[PDB]
Amino acid sequence: AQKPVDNITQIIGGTPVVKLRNVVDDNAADVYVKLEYQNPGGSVKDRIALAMIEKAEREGKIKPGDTIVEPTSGNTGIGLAFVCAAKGYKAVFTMPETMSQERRNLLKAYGAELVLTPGSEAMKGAIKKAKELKEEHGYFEPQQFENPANPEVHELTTGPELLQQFEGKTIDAFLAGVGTGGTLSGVGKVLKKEYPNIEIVAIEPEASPVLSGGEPGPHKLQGLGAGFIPGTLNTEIYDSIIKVGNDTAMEMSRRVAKEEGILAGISSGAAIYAAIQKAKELGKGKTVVTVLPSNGERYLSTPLYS
Amino acid sequence: QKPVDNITQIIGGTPVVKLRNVVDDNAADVYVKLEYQNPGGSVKDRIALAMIEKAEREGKIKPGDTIVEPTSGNTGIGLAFVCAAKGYKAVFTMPETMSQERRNLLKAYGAELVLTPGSEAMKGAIKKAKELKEEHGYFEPQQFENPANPEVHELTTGPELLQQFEGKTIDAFLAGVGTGGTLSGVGKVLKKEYPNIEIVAIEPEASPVLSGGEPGPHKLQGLGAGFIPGTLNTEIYDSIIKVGNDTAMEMSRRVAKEEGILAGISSGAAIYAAIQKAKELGKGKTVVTVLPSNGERYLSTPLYS
Amino acid sequence: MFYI
Amino acid sequence: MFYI
Repeated sequence: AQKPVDNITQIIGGTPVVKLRNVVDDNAADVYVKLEYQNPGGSVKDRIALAMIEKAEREGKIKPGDTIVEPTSGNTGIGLAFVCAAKGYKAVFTMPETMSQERRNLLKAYGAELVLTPGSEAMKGAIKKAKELKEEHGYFEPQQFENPANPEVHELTTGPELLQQFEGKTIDAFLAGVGTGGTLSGVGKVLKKEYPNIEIVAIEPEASPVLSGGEPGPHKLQGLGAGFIPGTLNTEIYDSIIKVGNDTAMEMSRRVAKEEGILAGISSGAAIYAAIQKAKELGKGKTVVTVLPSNGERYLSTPLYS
Repeated sequence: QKPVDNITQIIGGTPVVKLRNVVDDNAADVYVKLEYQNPGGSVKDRIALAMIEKAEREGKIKPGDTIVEPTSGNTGIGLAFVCAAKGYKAVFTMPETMSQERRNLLKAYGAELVLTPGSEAMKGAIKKAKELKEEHGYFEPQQFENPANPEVHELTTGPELLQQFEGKTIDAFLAGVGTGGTLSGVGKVLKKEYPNIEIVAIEPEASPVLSGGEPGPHKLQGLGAGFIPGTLNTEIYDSIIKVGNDTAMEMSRRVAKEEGILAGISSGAAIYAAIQKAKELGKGKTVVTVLPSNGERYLSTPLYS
Repeated sequence: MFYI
Repeated sequence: MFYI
């Protein structure tokens, strides 16, 4: 049990790793899974929310009481709202009016202000409104898709944690779904430095396989498939790309929940599906690691568990 | 932490956070133990694993057997989570009032649901589980009687707090009473190490059964069973703090906005009572309470609606 | 009714 | 439309 801290953000990081024992064949490599949903805010985005805020503090760009704006309808909104409440910043999020009342109440419960943009404009209108508040009113925009603090925090916390957790062993393959790409790039840089023969595998939805030179599209793998190549993604870090479909990811999340007791989001089901295929390719004696970015409870209102 | 072989090995060792803004510095320090950091999302993770493990070790069940429990709250989630992780079939009885989202959560772990008339509340669910057990040999953990419930807090939760507050004295420990396992197990351990500690039970003002009041409907989910459970040591606590529905809800909202700590309504009750005890104890003292669940599990409730 |  |  960790000794008491004075701020909830001091709990971010240090997430556990669980070996999969049922859904992976015995004739395959070991599959280990890092529970980023054990972060206090509920997802991997806890790390980059705190890092982007504390980097701007360090650089003198913001001070407690300042207002932060970010166009997000996913876990970065929850992570930023959580961190801003904990550190004393005013969080503002732009999002289409379409968003669910549950997610809106969650962000408002942290005291965040919501700027609701036209639902017909979707993410474009939300990004537009954030730019107006940034440019015309001086709101600080973390910009999770360009801010180097995103992949760098994975260089300085997530990656090193995996080194410390797999000391005495070698990691033969790391896989991660790509949303901002900060996870894959930051930990991939650190693991490749320590394990020069590791395979770094990008996971992306088969509906929007942009990284595989493919063509953008709509998917249900929340947290992935931004439709572009983010500045925070190091496109050289990965040696290969595994594409996962919506139904395959949902079926794997349900199996992991029923057979491993690990209830995680659809993107986690995609990561585990890819990690199992890679583990079957490597065979016994090899070690395959992937990341579970979010919990399944956050999606009990989705067809994933309906 | 080094990799573990099963998700149940993550249960326990939950962190503690000091409150900075909802409590003034002219009062005692208030620390909260985040039991929602358990992998299944609540304090019930501990007793679900302990009851399954004890029966397992006793030979009453082996993997493949079915577990039955009358539960509408976090014990069902904890049992479904532990059963899925350890290879047990789970059946839960519940009134028709339970939300579809909670039904989907239990089904996601592979549990089976047996619905009882909603107007009968938990009374009907309890009776259905008894029939299922006594006629089919299903194991019922029985969270309100099973000694493994207060014992796991005796063996883990309590020693964790002694571990975390080493070099210091806990002047008051407070916990909301559902089954009473937390207060009884932790209070026993803390009183042994801190003989002058003040152990305070927390119960709903609208259903103050421990104070000798009449049971009644309340909104402090996880608390107020309407009866005195066998798993509650009714002598462990030195006082009782009753908390109303509005007070608990407003404190939960304040803690989320001002501390960044999003917890359930029973955690708002616990933090409110701990702050009152901290004002009473004054600066220099140490108050510790427990937050049993996360606020994200109650987004469809008026707590954050 | 209780939720425990 | 994405959710990141």
